[PDB]
Amino acid sequence: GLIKSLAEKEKQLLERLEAAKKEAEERVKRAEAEAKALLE
Amino acid sequence: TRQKQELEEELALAQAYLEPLERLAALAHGLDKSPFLRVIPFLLTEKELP
Repeated sequence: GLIKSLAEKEKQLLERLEAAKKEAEERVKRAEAEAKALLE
Repeated sequence: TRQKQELEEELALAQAYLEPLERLAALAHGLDKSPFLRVIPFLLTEKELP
């Protein structure tokens, strides 16, 4: 029964998907900084 | 009187169900930390198995 293995694969993947999203939204918080600055 | 019935009822289910549940749980283990894979338990004896 492999089972354990593939039920680990779903964790790794989720935290890679998670990680993509996070750095993604960081870029948004980055464009927010310039958006104030460029006006200031 | 109620309590007595209830206790009996608990035991009856609990003994019967105990064996499939540990066995199924052992097979299932690693998916029952949070299904993110979806699982279906079922009991079958020899005939249904193919």
